[PDB]
Amino acid sequence: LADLFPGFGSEWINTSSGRIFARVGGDGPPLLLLHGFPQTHVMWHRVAPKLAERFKVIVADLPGYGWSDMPESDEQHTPYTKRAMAKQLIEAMEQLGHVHFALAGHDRGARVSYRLALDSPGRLSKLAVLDILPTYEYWQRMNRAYALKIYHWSFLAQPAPLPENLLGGDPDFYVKAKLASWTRAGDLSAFDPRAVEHYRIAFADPMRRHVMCEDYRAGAYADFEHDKIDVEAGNKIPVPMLALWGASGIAQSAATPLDVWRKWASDVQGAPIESGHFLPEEAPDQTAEALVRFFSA
Amino acid sequence: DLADLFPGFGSEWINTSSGRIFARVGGDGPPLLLLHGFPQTHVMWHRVAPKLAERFKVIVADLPGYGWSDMPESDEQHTPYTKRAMAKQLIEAMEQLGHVHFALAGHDRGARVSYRLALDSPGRLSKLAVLDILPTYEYWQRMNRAYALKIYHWSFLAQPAPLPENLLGGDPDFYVKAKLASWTRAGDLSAFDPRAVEHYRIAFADPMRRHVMCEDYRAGAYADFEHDKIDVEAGNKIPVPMLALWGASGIAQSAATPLDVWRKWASDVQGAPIESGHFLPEEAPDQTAEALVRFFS
Repeated sequence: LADLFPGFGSEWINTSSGRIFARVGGDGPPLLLLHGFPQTHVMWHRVAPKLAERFKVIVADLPGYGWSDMPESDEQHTPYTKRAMAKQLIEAMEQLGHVHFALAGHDRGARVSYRLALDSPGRLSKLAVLDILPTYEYWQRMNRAYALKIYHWSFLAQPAPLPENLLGGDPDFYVKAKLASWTRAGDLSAFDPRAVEHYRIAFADPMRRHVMCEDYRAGAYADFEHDKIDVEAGNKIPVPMLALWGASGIAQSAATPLDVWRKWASDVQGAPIESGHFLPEEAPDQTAEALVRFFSA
Repeated sequence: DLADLFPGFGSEWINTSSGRIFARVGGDGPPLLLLHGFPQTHVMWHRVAPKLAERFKVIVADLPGYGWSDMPESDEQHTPYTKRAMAKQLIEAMEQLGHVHFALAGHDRGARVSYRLALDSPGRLSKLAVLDILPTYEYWQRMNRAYALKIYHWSFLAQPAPLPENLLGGDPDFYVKAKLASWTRAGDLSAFDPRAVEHYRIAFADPMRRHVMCEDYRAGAYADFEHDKIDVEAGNKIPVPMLALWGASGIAQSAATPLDVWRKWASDVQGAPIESGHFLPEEAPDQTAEALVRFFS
């Protein structure tokens, strides 16, 4: 596998829930970058160098993803709930001396991020979420059109071992199918092939695949329940937040993203990026410029 | 090695303009067409058909594309697998036997053919029974988190080829057994005759058959929904006396009973819950057989 972060160090951060792998580079204020599915920390490889010019950039594999350890799940998928992932990444950041840091997350990592901001807002200076709406919102907007577009939300949430067994016959196909279908082009051209190989290799591990399903099971159940409580209780993220989404990404299908996020956060700025779902890879300059601008204010 | 579960039934290959329909035919009396659904074949009727064949000419048909029926070439609209087209093909099939007016009981996908047949061509039907379905439109219209997780396959199998086909290729024996198992009251395969399971398993073992099933569900998400919506919007009701049976467990029984929903679609509908999961004729054969006999007589 390629080193896609020349000059970045590599850290295995112990937490109570397992080691978090991260690439670490730059200097300045700490900025944690979290990837989503079916990716690893390397998805940040085109924007992290630009962020590293101004921030101490920590590009972490989510708990259970990439080279991070896989906490054994349970019937409630607890370690793969965004609440648990956020606590675990808070612990990891603490291990590095970062008790207050900026956070940008993409996809699942963005869900960890806004859950972290709801549970532990004191930990965050600024939060950026890329191409997501809160999990609750996706579920509450899950009509026929949306059920078809993000079928995987319900497919991967099926009880084990059903998605695992189906994924295992040809894992390469599925990871590549998901990378391609959520891009603007609908193919792999936006991805550095070396990055694709990272994603495919992670996806090749049955245990990694199971973790992704656990993440999605959490997504369907506990994560939804957690969000539901906050939305019903009128709890908004108090952390200044940037919501970026791809003009042809997943978030914008369910709804107008800024309107949704203004319901969830008291200080939200939003901007679309002409991109599919994979903003930092489909639109690295634009994404990085948006993140740099936002985190630098 | 495929057991004959209809001793005394003949086996008919019925030619239609879209290909052959395979049917077991037994009994004597008014014609009654029994249509299975997914992921089964006509043999699902093996426990109730002999009781019906005491009073009716029972035609136990493989749906177009299913079982031993020929598989019409699909198209970008999945036309041959729309319930409208399947109805039309089964009407042609019944006409080959000289049955222009017949009773119809359908389960699952077959019940969707059946009520569509009833909407498009109600003069072909003396009486209609639908087992453990609501109209396709109602499924999609009530689409929410709970139903998306429960009937996830409605959106999964409707994904563009070859995504479901490839995934189903991952473990087809597991998938079909998981679907049969998970939709019963028991949660396992114990309600099924093992020899029937072998039929379902072998049909499901054929990639082309699996592709047809996906074509069926793609129709179910697109054209079938559009056809139902037209009837809802035009207020078109089924004028055929109809019996709606559903499993107290399984795919419908929620807030309003299936009967309440069906009453919006049918002018003359009676309904009863059967102590069953989804697979009424196999989980609850005597009760199913009794209700059908009583209704069709």
